[PDB]
Amino acid sequence: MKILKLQTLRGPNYWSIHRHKLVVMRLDLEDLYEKYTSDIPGFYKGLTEVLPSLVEHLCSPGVKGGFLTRVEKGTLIGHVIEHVAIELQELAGMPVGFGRTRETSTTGVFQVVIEYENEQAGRYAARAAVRLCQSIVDTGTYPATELQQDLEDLKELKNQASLGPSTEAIVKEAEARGIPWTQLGARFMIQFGYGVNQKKIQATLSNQTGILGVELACDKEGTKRILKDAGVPVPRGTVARYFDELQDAIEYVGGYPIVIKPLDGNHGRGITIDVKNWQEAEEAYDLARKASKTKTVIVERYYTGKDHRVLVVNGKVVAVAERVPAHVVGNGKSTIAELIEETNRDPQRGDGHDNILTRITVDKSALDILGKQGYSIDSIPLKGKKCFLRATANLSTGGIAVDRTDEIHPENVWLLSRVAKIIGLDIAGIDVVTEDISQPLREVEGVIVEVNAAPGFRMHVAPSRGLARNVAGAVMDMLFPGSKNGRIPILSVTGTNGKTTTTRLLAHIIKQTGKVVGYTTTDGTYIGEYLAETGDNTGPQSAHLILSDPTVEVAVLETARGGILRSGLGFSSCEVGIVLNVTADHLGIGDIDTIEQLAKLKSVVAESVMPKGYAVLNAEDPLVAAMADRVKGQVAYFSMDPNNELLLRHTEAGGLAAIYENGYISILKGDWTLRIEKAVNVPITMAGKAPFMIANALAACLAVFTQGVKIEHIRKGLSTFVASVDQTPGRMNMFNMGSYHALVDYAHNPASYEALGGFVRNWPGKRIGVVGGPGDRRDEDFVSLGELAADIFDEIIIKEDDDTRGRPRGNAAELICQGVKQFLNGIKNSESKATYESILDETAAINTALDRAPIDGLVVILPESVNRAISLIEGRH
Amino acid sequence: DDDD
Ligand SMILES: Nc1ncnc2c1ncn2[C@@H]1O[C@H](COP(=O)(O)OP(=O)(O)OP(O)(O)=S)[C@@H](O)[C@H]1O
Ligand SMILES: Nc1ncnc2c1ncn2[C@@H]1O[C@H](COP(=O)(O)OP(=O)(O)OP(O)(O)=S)[C@@H](O)[C@H]1O
Ligand SMILES: *N[C@@H](CCCNC(N)=[NH2+])C(=O)O
Ligand SMILES: *N[C@@H](CCCNC(N)=[NH2+])C(=O)O
Ligand SMILES: [Mg+2]
Ligand SMILES: [Mg+2]
Repeated sequence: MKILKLQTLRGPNYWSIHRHKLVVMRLDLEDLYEKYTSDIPGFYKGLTEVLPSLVEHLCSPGVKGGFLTRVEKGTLIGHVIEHVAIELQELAGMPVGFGRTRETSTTGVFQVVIEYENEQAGRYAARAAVRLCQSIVDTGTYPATELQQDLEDLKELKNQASLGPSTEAIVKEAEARGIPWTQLGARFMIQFGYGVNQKKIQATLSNQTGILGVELACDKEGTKRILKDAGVPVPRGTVARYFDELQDAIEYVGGYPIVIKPLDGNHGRGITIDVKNWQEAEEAYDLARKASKTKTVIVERYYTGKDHRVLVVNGKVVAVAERVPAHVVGNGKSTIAELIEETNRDPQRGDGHDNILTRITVDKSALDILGKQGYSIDSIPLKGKKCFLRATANLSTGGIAVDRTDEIHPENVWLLSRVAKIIGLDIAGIDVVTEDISQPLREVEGVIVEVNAAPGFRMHVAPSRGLARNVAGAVMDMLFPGSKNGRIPILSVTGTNGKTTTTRLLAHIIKQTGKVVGYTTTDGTYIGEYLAETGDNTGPQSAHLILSDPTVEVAVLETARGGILRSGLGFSSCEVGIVLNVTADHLGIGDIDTIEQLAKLKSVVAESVMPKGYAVLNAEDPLVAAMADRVKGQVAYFSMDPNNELLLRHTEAGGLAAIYENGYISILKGDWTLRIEKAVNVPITMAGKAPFMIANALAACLAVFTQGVKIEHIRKGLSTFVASVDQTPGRMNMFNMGSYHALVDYAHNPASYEALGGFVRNWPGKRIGVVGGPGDRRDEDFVSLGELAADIFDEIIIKEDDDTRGRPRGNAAELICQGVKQFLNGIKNSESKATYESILDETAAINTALDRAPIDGLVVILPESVNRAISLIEGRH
Repeated sequence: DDDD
């Protein structure tokens, strides 16, 4: 067993839709290619002893233990490998239930698909499954120590790439509301939405939380001063840094009792709660001074009452919880010694950062605190009344929270909302000490102890003594006020031969509307009028750049099949999905070997259309039109033939189609015909000579019309879009220099070759062509290219791309020569006797093509890179 | 720190 390739998918993909997280591996079965489990000595027993949990796999039998019966009858090792990977990552607490295995075109390689919850964990499980199965086939069993090591590694991977409970809850709420979310790679920030409608959170702070408010909240004395200036009842306190100032400060606060705390503290280090005389105040001051990082200590009046935590989101009180410190009640005539561990044996209590209820830690400090209680370990509580173990009233110690949201006085709600607004925090956690939260803070001597930025609401979503509160819902309401997601219109263009031109035309048409359009094509990624990134940029790695840009209002993404195969789609859904055509030209790449497979792959864009979206399909293409079903949302057809029966039937019942009827680009809205242009005033059609460009214009116009774009905007965009070097790099770029003309193009497959010929054959001058193709294509494609070039052209110069993609140098050139020779031999008389010659250099090929161009001739160039031809024709004027 |  050798792993040849390991790919991970993060969006809708070839293998499944709504199963975005998948991993696919090319597994080589060098020796066990046709070796069933029933034929392997001791395989079944060793496998079922290593992992007894496989009995829960309801396989194709559909009954408990069906996979075990499948192994009994004899099954290929790829199936058991996928099942053991699923179970291996399932044992680590990660539920996954999708798996597929298919035979590839090559003899010995399988393709195994595993659903994952964590990318690293999924890849690790996929790598470990083959090792486990190889060990089982070699020795009959797998060591238990290696199994435990692998599960511990999987658990570590799951824990490492895990969000915290606050971020997890917020993300779950966003997913429930259908708001897209992605993880930024900088500071554990989560981005909600797309483009100009995006928001960001880290854990609880949003992108709208102010620096000034957070910094003020972090400052205890500044916050107290600000709240006191606003009339908020803060505790009466004073700062002190030297021993001598203590007596004067205690005189100022108003007597006894008092509180001694440090200015800066974490987990309440060195904070005393209640002291009533001199010496204890002295030692508390010493402890706080040695606990503070700046030697300075707060001294304030002590206020009796329970400690409440109030959560304010968007200036509204969302949850109120009373923090009762760790305690035990002897209502069952039992003392502390039994209840300390009786509570610890409750399943609710747990450690870590997931379970709020922590075990009652009987620390030496806790022993001292219960010493100050006035009772002992075996001292039975009187009457069955609460007896406490600590006074910090925190969940980390082992305390409990009581929901008080329904009992807070409205005046208190108003005061706390004012406090949150005064500090300047959209989300704030306010600590209140009061005897009764149901009465105003003025009647009782309630005080505001502190204001917390980025508070943890974990205690409010699981109070354990009241009703849970939907804090994540409140946060999402703040981030997205109405019934609005963060989505921007997404237009995904897929197809075999016209993705780039259609994408650029759509971008231009939408640019006619006053909107910033971010679009990625084969040439590069553009935002507005400026280039944002160079290169290929036809995959999700470039779609993320557009979707995360804060200025993009509409996204038009050219979705090549390569990106879908490699990692799926970069988005969950699209507003418009355009499928132009599916032609079997570059077969054999990946697992795609038949045109049905290619159609299934390209149908991902059509099937990803949201229910309120539109799918623009070519009615003239039978395979594309076959995607009419299994598509959620409306369907729109475009056809170059106005008499298409399917299109007419679709328009009769409904509408939303586009045709080219009598020299017009027209939109059919049912029984109404809306003409856009004469198709001779559209520059890219070149007076209607190029029919494929007319089809691209039809698709683009239909796509923009389905979104409500005005007819005048479509008209202006179609009229002002040019097919020259200023806008189109090499898409039907015609250059005039007087003596002849040069037509540089991007044709590399038989379908685009036929489309190019359908326009070149109309030229009345000499036809010179430099043709070629990528080296990763099949030989039959090269033969077809050669014969088509023989059919359409009069002078042939064959060139092979410098980046040959692993193919031996030259081979494609002589095979295109074989194709042109076959076409030449297929002609009886001198009907078409085009001359042929082959040179393997791009510069030499274009130089020879431009050197021998006669008067009024046409020279067609199909270079590896458009910039080479552009520069070469720019230098020669 | 981190969720105060
Ligand atoms: N002046 C006071 N009067 C009465 N109770 C107080 C007073 N100051 C603090 N407390 C209580 O002590 C708790 C801790 O006080 P804090 O001001 O939060 O000190 P700290 O150093 O910030 O500790 P943490 O990390 O914030 S829990 C509060 O939640 C109150 O229950
Ligand atoms: N609808 C169409 N049908 C057939 N050929 C077309 C069509 N639209 C354009 N072409 C031709 O195909 C060539 C290459 O296609 P482009 O639209 O320029 O780019 P592309 O479709 O993205 O190709 P890839 O996938 O990026 S290699 C163009 O230069 C045209 O000559
Ligand atoms: N509770 C928290 C507030 C700090 C704000 N968060 C960041 N990242 N600055 C604290 O540590 O006091
Ligand atoms: N409190 C906050 C912390 C998680 C974010 N920080 C890191 N390092 N993951 C939370 O989400 O609970
Ligand atoms: Mg604090
Ligand atoms: Mg392209």
